[PDB]
Amino acid sequence: EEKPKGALAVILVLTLTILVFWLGVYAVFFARG
Amino acid sequence: DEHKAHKAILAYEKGWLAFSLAMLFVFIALIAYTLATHTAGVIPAGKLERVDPTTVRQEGPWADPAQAVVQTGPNQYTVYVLAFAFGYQPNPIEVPQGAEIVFKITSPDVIHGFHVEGTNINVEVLPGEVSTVRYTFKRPGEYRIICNQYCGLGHQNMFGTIVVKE
Amino acid sequence: SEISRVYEAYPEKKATLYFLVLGFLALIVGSLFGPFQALNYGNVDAYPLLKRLLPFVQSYYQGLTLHGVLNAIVFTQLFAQAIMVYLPARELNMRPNMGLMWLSWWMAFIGLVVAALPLLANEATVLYTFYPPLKGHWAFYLGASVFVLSTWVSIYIVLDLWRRWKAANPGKVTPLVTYMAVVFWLMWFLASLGLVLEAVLFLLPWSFGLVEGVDPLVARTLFWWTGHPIVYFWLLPAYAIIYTILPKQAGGRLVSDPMARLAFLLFLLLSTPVGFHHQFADPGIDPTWKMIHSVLTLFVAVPSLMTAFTVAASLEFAGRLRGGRGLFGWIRALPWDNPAFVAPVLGLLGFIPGGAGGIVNASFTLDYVVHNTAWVPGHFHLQVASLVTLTAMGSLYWLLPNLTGKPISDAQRRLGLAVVWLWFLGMMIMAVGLHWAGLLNVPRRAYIAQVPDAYPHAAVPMVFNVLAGIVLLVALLLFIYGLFSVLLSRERKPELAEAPLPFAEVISGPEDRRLVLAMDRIGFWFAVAAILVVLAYGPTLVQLFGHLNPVPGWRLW
Ligand code: HAS
Ligand code: HEM
Ligand code: CUA
Ligand SMILES: [Cu+]
Repeated sequence: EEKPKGALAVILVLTLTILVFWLGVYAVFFARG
Repeated sequence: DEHKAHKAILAYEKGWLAFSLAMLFVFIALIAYTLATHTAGVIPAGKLERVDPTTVRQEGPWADPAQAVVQTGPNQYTVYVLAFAFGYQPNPIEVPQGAEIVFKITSPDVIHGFHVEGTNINVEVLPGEVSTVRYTFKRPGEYRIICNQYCGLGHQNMFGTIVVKE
Repeated sequence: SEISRVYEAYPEKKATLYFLVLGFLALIVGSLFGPFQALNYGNVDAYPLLKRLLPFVQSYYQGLTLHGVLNAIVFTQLFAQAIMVYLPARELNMRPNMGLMWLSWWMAFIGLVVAALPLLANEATVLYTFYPPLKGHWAFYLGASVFVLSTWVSIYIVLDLWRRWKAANPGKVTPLVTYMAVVFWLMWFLASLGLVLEAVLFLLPWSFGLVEGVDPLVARTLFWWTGHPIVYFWLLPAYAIIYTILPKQAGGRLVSDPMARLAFLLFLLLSTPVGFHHQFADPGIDPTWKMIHSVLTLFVAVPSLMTAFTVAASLEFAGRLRGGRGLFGWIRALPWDNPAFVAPVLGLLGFIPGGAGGIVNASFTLDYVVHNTAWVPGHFHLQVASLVTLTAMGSLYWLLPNLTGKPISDAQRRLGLAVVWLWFLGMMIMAVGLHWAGLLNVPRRAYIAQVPDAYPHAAVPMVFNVLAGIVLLVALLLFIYGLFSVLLSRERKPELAEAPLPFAEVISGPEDRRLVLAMDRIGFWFAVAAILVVLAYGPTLVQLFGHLNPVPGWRLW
């Protein structure tokens, strides 16, 4: 019918990980640099 | 439904295409950011730099590991290393706290790796080549050289040391 | 002249059944060490024992060499050749030339076994990358140059079926799965040179007795030419299944023809010019070639990224349809009780973290922090090991009945699920333990369990690893009493055999014409495809060939 929350909650979570993950590392790349 | 969904679908899949692309550059941004500050260094040797793993041990600066530490400017230090079957030359690598180091590392056999517990020194050591990274240490103490590259059977017994003196 | 009247007037199932099963066996054998390798990182020395079970096992590494070569080269390869072949026909209910198809088959099998034997003897423990200068048997490189060439065949069996359908259905658009096959097998050709060159030019003289050394550097820039895509090669056979079929397992419809030709368009375009993220840590390679293949790669996330929406949406709608209600409602709505379905979808959730590893992995300097720790094997175990494989496995439970006419009984329909979930956890439990340990500076490909004094903070992912061990063991076996027991029993009632492969439909679209034509521009983009490689392995491949530096090969195992 209308707005697909599902897919979105998803591409979000995804988004959220790729963030938890990429900053997460950056930070470390740094602590080591 | 069955075509009502489609107009929307497509356009959401724009939201994404766009949003994705942004994040992405924001990354390309930051990655690039690191290219401009010091921590860029641990990036290998652009440029080629050939030797051969037969003669290497016998002569060159990799012959005599007395001469591995080697002062090259009021703070720079080329440190010849020989990664090789199931140790590194020398053990340990005496080096100064808070000064620039400039590792020069090759093999006399198969490819090993050279990864320094606590850093971004981390680099493949190829027989026939001189890999060149620059790090600058910062804290006194010890740092294990793991070799994260299947040198063969003494593999998981291929560690080393670098002390960073006070 | 057959008790089952198949291979007489509709037998391209004869071959796909085969490509398949062997693929599978491959997979069973090589994963046999999996859970050992897992305790090794668990920190349990399961080798003495595994040495007993298999007398023939020389080195930890020899396991990991089978384990890796069997499952990620062999098994993933037979799957494509099986899917990207038996599907494209069927869409078009036309028969693939069958001389070639078995040439194709046999080629691999020769190749496999021509290969395999160096290996169980322990005469080629150089690991699935076979990094020269470490020097494996000649029959190992030979066995795999065959084997592989043998998809070079299947590039055309399918391009035959394009050629043929397209001409006698003319000014008509290749329906998805043969427009899909074609870009795949196509893009896979460009790729396929990388290795192929390294083998003809280097690996094959060197080993046979013919030169005495290979320069290590172009060994693995040539190596990794291909060596990247080949993951994308492993995975796309499953992105087909998922894109075009799953939604009807789901009991709903692909939301979008274009977006699936589009994901695939990005593939053949962006898949092969990237083998310097694998080489972020190599010497003698100009920093800005790496910085590029940073961005190229990144651009290649775009597809699976934007698959994750198509796919998620499609399963969204299907949930709504069969009952789905809330923000997550639409989920219990889905088939949970059907393996055909369950497997790939788990494979997908898994897939989310693994995507995010992939990226880091590709953000150049960031890789300095993980390149060659437990990180990586986390990553791909998550990717190729959970996804492709769960996707492959799942597609047992409709592609057997179809292929065999033998029908899945509630017996193993119920056990399939026990297998699937009981394996999916493994991955996870393990994945966390690799990433973990990995961040912890634990090298990969390393009998760490033999220096058990050594990674003392590894402490705990190490439990996680160990446990995965026990769990995936349980998981693996189970799947033998499956794969075997769901084939063993004679009981075949091939009313089902007759094969309406569960294809899905489209939310038949608007721009689905002036546009989905542009993507059917096959040959054109296949030239921007070759155009790109050409600049990618541009003044770096040419380069190093000015200054090759062959070196003696060593065998230190
Ligand atoms: C089949 C296989 C693979 C695919 C998948 C894969 C994807 C990527 N990888 Fe990788 N990889 C690397 C970077 C990437 C990147 C950027 C991607 C991209 O494809 C990632 C894009 C993918 C995503 C962004 C995932 C999005 C999720 C989606 C699209 C699904 C959503 C799920 C849904 C919707 C289910 C929802 C349903 C419900 C019901 C709720 C790098 C570095 O650049 C290395 C070497 C690093 C080093 O230092 O050695 C590397 C190493 C590997 C090697 C190991 C190296 C070796 O053996 O020596 C193999 C095993 C491998 C396989 C595969 N890899 N990768
Ligand atoms: C049976 C369950 C499995 C377990 C417990 C398992 C575990 C592991 C572990 C612990 C490693 C690390 C070896 C090391 O880093 O020294 C590894 C390697 C690897 N696995 Fe498995 N794995 C399994 C199944 C699979 C499957 C199905 C595939 C194919 C998609 C796969 C592909 C690979 C590859 C390509 C490597 C690395 C090859 C190499 O590093 O030479 N694994 N596995
Ligand atoms: Cu040197 Cu492993
Ligand atoms: Cu890759």
